[PDB]
Amino acid sequence: TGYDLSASTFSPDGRVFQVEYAMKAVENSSTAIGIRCKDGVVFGVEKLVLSKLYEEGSNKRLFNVDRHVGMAVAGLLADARSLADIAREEASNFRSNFGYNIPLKHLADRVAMYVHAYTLYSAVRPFGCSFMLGSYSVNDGAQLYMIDPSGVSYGYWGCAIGKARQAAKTEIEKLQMKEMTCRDVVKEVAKIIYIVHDEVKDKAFELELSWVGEITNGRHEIVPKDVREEAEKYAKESLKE
Amino acid sequence: TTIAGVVYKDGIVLGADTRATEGMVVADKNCSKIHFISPNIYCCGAGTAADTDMTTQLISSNLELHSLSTGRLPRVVTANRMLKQMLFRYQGYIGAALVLGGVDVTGPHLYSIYPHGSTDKLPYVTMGSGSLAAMAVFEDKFRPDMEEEEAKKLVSEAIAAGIFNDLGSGSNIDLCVISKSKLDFLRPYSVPNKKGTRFGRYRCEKGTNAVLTEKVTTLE
Amino acid sequence: SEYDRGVNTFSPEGRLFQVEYAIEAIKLGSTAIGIQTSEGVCLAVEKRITSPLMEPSSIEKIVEIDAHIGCAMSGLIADAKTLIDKARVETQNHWFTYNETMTVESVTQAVSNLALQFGEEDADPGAMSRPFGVALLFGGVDEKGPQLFHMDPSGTFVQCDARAIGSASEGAQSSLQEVYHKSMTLKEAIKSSLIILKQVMEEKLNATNIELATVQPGQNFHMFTKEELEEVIKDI
Amino acid sequence: TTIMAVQFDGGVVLGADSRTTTGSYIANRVTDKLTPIHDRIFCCRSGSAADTQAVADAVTYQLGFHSIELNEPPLVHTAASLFKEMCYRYREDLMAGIIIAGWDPQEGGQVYSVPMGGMMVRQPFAIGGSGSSYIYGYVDATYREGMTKEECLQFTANALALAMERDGSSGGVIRLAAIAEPGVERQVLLGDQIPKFTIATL
Amino acid sequence: MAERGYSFSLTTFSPSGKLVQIEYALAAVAGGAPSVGIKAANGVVLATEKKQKSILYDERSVHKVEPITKHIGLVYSGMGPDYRVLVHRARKLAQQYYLVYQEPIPTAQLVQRVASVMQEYTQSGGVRPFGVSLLICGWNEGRPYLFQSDPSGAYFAWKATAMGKNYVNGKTFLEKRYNEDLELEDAIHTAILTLKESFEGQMTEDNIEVGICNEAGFRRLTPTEVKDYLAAI
Amino acid sequence: TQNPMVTGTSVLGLKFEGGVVIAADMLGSYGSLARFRNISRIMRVNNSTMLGASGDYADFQYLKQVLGQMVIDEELLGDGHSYSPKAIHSWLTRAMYSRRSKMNPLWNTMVIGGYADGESFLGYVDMLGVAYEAPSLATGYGAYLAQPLLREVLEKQPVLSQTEARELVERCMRVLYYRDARSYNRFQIATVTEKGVEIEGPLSAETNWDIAHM
Amino acid sequence: NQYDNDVTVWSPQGRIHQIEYAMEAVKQGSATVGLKSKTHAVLVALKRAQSELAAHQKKILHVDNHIGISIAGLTADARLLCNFMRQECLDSRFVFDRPLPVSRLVSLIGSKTQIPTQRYGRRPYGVGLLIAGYDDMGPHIFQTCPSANYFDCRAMSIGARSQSARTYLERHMSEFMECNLNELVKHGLRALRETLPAEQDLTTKNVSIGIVGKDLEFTIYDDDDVSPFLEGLEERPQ
Amino acid sequence: TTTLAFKFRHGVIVAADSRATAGAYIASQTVKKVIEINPYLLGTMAGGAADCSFWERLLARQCRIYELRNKERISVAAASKLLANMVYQYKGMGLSMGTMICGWDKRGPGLYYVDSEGNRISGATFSVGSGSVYAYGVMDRGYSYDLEVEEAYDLARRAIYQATYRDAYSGGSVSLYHVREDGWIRVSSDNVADLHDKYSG
Amino acid sequence: RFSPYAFNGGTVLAIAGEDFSIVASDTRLSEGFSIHTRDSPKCYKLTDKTVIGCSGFHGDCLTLTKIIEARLKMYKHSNNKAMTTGAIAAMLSTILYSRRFFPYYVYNIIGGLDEEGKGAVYSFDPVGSYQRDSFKAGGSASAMLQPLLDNQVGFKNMQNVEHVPLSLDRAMRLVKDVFISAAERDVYTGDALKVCIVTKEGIRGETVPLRKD
Repeated sequence: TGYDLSASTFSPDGRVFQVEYAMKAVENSSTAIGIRCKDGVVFGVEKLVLSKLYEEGSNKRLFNVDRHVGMAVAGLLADARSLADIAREEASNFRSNFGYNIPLKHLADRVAMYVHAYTLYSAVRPFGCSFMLGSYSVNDGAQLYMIDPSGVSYGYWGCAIGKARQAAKTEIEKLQMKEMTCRDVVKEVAKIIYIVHDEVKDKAFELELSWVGEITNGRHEIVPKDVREEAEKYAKESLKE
Repeated sequence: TTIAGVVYKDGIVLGADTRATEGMVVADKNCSKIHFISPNIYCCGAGTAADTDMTTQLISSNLELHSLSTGRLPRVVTANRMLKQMLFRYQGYIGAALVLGGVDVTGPHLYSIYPHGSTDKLPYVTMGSGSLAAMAVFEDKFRPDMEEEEAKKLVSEAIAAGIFNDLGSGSNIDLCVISKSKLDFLRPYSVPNKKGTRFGRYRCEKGTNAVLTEKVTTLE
Repeated sequence: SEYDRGVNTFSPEGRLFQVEYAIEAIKLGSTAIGIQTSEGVCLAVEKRITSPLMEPSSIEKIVEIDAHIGCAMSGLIADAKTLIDKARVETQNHWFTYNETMTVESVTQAVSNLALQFGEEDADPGAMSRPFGVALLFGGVDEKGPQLFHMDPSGTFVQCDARAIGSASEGAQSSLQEVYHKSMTLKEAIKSSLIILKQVMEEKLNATNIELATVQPGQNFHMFTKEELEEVIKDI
Repeated sequence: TTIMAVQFDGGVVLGADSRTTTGSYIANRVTDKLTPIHDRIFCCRSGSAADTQAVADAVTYQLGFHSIELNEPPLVHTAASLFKEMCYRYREDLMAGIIIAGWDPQEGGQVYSVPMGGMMVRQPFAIGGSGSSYIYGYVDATYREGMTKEECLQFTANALALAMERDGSSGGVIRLAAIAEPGVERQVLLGDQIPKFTIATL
Repeated sequence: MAERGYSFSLTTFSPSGKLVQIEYALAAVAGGAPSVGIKAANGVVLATEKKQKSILYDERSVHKVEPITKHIGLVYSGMGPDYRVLVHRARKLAQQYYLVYQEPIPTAQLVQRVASVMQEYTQSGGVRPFGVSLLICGWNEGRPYLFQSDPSGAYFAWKATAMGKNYVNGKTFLEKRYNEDLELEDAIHTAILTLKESFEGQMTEDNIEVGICNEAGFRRLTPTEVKDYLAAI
Repeated sequence: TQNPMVTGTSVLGLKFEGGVVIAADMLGSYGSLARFRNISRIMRVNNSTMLGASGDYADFQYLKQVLGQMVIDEELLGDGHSYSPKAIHSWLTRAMYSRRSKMNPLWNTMVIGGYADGESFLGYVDMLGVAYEAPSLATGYGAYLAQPLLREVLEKQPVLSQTEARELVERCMRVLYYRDARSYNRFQIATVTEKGVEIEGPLSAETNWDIAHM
Repeated sequence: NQYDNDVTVWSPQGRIHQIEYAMEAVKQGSATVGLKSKTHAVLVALKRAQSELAAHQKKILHVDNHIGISIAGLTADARLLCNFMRQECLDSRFVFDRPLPVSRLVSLIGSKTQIPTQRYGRRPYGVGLLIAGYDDMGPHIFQTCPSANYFDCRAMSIGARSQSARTYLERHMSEFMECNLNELVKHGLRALRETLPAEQDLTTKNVSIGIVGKDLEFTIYDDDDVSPFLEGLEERPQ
Repeated sequence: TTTLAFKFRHGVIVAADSRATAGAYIASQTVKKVIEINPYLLGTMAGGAADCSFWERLLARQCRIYELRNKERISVAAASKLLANMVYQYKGMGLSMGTMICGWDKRGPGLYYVDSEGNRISGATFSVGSGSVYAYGVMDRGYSYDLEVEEAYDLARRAIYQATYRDAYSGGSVSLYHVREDGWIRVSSDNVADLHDKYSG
Repeated sequence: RFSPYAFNGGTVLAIAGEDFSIVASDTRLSEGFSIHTRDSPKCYKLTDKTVIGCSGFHGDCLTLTKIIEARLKMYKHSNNKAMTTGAIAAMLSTILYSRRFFPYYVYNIIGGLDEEGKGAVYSFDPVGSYQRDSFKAGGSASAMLQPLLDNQVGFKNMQNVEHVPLSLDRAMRLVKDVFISAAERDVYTGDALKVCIVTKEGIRGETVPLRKD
């Protein structure tokens, strides 16, 4: 009875409904997945093409937030872009102050606390996006973190966010990703994305792919065109039985 | 000014002279230079007297707040840290030179604190214009783990050296003995100087002064 | 009732509620008419005097912004005072910086930039709490010739050949549409303005009920004296 | 003041004199100029005592909080970077020459010089302070690659002793600290323990 | 995130002329643990009950009778964390007074400053009033002082009073037991008896906290002294 | 920065057919003392741009940090636009002039070398914000000792091959070693070409001392 | 309802109603079309006259020598955003002596317009923009929205009755890339004409054309410069 | 520099030389040192040319705004007070301005001296600049309130000419303006060489 | 100590004609006794009818020319028309006075066409005091060039000589000759001379070599 209007108000059950409504905004966006293998992290996004008038790569949901750190988002894209700017600022300030690349766990904690700061006040609105941060280094290994609108940050071996995240998580569970390399994970990621897409509900989609690992010398980058085409062909073949 | 302090086996002995000069003229013959910080921590002061009094009062107030909050006895390290951070932030403009001595749960501690914010943790320190004479006494005669009476005699000797060799020091010797079980504020501890005995009698008689006007207001 | 929504809330139709309400407020203002010809711009406003004891000369619904720019206002005149002061300051600033006269369009643009600078949060103290309740007709002569611009509280300003603002702006605008042709002379413009004002005014139109001013190439802003007003009105 | 640090395969050796002067008066003859910044990270300080003490306290605070946040032992380079940022930002207000030396799991033993002005450089060995000018030739002629911990300790002791004999602003005792993975070993050379070099007569 | 608080008052006048938020803060006070103050001829006693809800609580960890200076003591009835806020503020105000005047703050002056803070919270933007009542004791100029400060910011000087649960009955008991010329020991007995009237269950030396102010200053009673007094009763 | 502490001496730059070559010795002088003898005063900005600095080394390290971060940010954008050498030179001019106008200058003289779109770029920025382009450049005492030789060669031969440019830079470094009391005989040579930026060092000039017997 | 007044209030469905109402503000405006070939970017704006005696409202604005915009929605918000974009372009030319890349400008716009969607007492910008630009990556058409989302487009139309224009652009998008300047402008004009009422036709009074290109700085054609582009247009197919 | 002004029965006479120097080097011989603030106010330029020009242009802006707001022309005393208040905020910052504000308001002809040092005085005659002592000498001998208009013109021209004769920093041409009740008129601009031919010969 | 100014040399000259303006400058950039570069023009095209020549501290010259370009673009955006020469001069006066207490050490000469199509020259001092002239010289050799421009263009100190209007070709010859004479005696003037001619056809550029010492 009027308990769901501000993030500074608790419901009688102990819930903050504004944060839950932001989470609902995330649950309506399209699916992004991240998979952490033994030598890297691979991100795959199902980017829905709403208009054929759009260019390729418009409204991309994969970001480079640092040389070694990539970002996969779901939810309100403008919120996600502002959060990517926040993450870039955090990484750059860390390098300026402490003189080396920010560890992924520290960047995830900093951005998650920034996100949580928007769940306490009536003067602001919780972010309507969740995202994954992926990184690789020789010293720290491969790391994959996920942050939701409430500000909770967790490490994962595989993660899915968006409309079909439960089916995507089920598909991810069937993978022995701990011993796999980035090369075969990219195919597996493309297959999972093609599986969870609904052609009736959504007409067309581009498959955005990126990775970071020893394959890229610890640099997050878009997966090259050859590997992407091979992965798409393999996923399309797996769809047919 | 001569102020000094030593660590002896059971605690701290602080000492000071009691002369305050304005320029080259003695303004105060009995100046108190050993300042209360807390029931277990004291501080002798040299330099700008107003700066010393204000800084010690501020730190004493803050430490009282701290000890009320924690319910515990103050530490000398806390007083040292507060004093040095305050003095450093003022870049030497607050001219307080301090000998800070106390006994806490960790034992006796003695610090010298300089107006720019540097500190030294030492077993004996001197400060002020007579500091080199007192230091000479210390370097000649200090031994570790002295008894209380030995430490009192040594500190009084150092203050006396400052008094009899520095033009800016004089009058009485004041001591403050701090241990874990007691605090002795000996003021004066020694009186090595006294005013000379008067050989005559100045003419000072009723009616000597001529008066133009007079007004008497009765108080209720 | 009125504090349920903030001043910067959109309606479901994509309009700011407060701007729409200010637009409605302008329909309660007296009627002003601007006509732009090739020989100059004429502005005419109904004074709408309420009492015989009021001095009609104290009503100033037409003001000089600069020697070459005049302004007629409708709606809430007290709101128009600050906008007019801003327009005067901007013209003098432009003269100070560039040693030339500001164009009518740039003055109108500068005044229109203030229309939506209102809000409650994220503002300096004393900042505007609501939109202005005025509609302005700027009539001037610049290097592009004589021009007439309309500004409304939404911050939209438009060039106009002839326009009416105020309470009777619809019927007056329809009359303007039949009366106005491109090669109209300034005398014909003044006569047609006075005819339409006489048609829409509730009171009889004499030399004290109205203000009329013209800007012409080579002549400064000129407010018609009452003898000139009676010279024009004598044959209507 | 003379400060020195030398890297060896598994760690570092730091050394300092113990003299703090005010003019020609020795205000502290047993000064401790080797300051632990973290469990395996030390700084040697030269210049204004107030400035170096304040900056070392601030860097200790920042490095401790950073190490707690990261749940990771601090890098020597991170401490050197913090010192560099502080010394460069306030270069017009500070008189501080710092040596930052310590051990890392990722990098081993490390020596960094942050001289006045706030530049930062890694060196196989670094010297600093007013006395360091007198031993530049000695350390240039004496240093060799592959010295053990004991050779590094003896090298540092000899250089510091020579500087203390020549420089009026240096003297007292030699404070040494060997930092390796097992920990920190501190020692004081005083009296006849200080290396002796005969004065040339006749 | 936005650090701007509300700038409008949360305590306003009702049509009947009352500030209902202050009355609700008073209701919170009236639901608090009983507190008693008694001003004897040579000192003041402040006694409160602290009956923990379980034996798992460490009694010595938290205190309800608090020193403000060496000569001023505090106790409260109402909401404990509000009390901690006011204790911190009172200690800071006493220290600032000492810094300006170099003498310990008179009890009445400190009461006035604390009441001023409480009024500020009755009028300023975006805050509720404090939900505590304070009993303040002090010794000044060879004289004992006992004050009560309410959530509105009004303070009163008392010879003996009670706050919290059953405080009306406690006041009746006090006014039929209190007399002038009473000594500090007898005042301590009377304060413990007033607590006993509203106490539920057995009263032990750990169930209650007692502070005393006399010429020697203000101090909390150790549980051994309280046990001796309870044995005497 | 009114008082530079550790400073670098002259930096040389020279355009050639297909790229730019920059040279700088590896010395950080503390007043007259040669305190730091293995510091690089050349930085690689990106694949098309390199920078060399004379003057205060801490200010140069600060500029290296800021520029490196800007290049990282632009590469993060991933939109197919990268800073040209001309853009870097313009940004450096603005930064130096802003610091000068706050009376808090960065005490440096910078040479920016670059190769973009088949075109060589050589630019000078001093600490007052004076910036220009030239086919050859030399800061500090090099301006008096190396620039005349570079200019004489470019007078008789406007377009140099890479080999000729490198030889000329070696001769100038040798002259600077002979005649500049703040120089050192251990230097680096950075070349930017179509292939990118390559930094070679440490290097030494061949010196002759036979006039000591005259 | 209780969820449709503040931009900081999430609805139980995961939507923000004030942002959608600002979208409606954009949809109320007159149509405008933007398209690009390999070498040119063209904005064609259908201008609306408040009265028969008023000039048609300006729809195409200069931002920089290589960037222009067409606006739909609240005009004063569009002027705010245009001033911001001009200041960004001047900052880029001052600092780097290079024209600001178009996609970086669009990112700055998105960042600026996202902020008021999260802060209490603020409102979204009620303006949609078509941004025509040319830079090292060639021609660009961008669409910015009150939601602060932006789209890189082959072609786009916004404003009232823009769906018909979008259908026409869907049909001839394959043709657009190899068109010469006149043919590209004519494609844009036909798309804009598809949004007109039956009685109304494209005239030199209600058509404005902005063009940017490889060797062509951004240029606006309003009344008499539009006639060469209007000449040669076949009658509406119906 | 030599500028002078004096009141008399027929208004205000304002006269100036036209030379600007930079040390010993004559930068210009054609400086307009009588500033036409508006059709009813005149100012003079002595001290820093940029300072006088800038602050009297600011005065012109403020006077025009005053006329728009009040429907009356600002008075001479009010305008000079505005200028003095404007420059007082910069006292000790190095501004150098000595000017005469001249006009004709409801109080008759008005002449005010305003300087960057804060002085503001009404008067009948004033001379400002490096050559002002020579101008004072000639003007005082020749001045009366009851001069004819042509006599007043001749007196102003003669005083400026003698100043340029004695003062190294004065020269070029003499510009002469007459402030009358319905505004000022630019009377003449006579080269010092022609004046010399007319006075010596 | 730190001085925020340097003397970079260079000379700028402008001559206004009946239907043309000329702005000419030397191209030597120097500091102290050294030459930074021999190719550094001091003339900047502002509009198709307006050129500015700037001499003095080169850092200030670069900054001011960029500020002026920005302000011209802002004016075009705000007023939908290009700035005239007189408006540019008034704006430059305000810009230079905005730094009255930490001035641009720049001598500015604007050459252009007025609204009537006639040549116009405006000269400025470092704090923005400016006036219109028929001809003007600024920079290191200005005291060398100015008396000869007085003698030849102004016909000063000459008797029984008619005042024929200054044609474009005679003006070009005079500019070239006066700069050769300046290169003889002023150590800062040398290398090359860049001449910008502004007519209603537009702006034409020319380069004339000068001695390299």
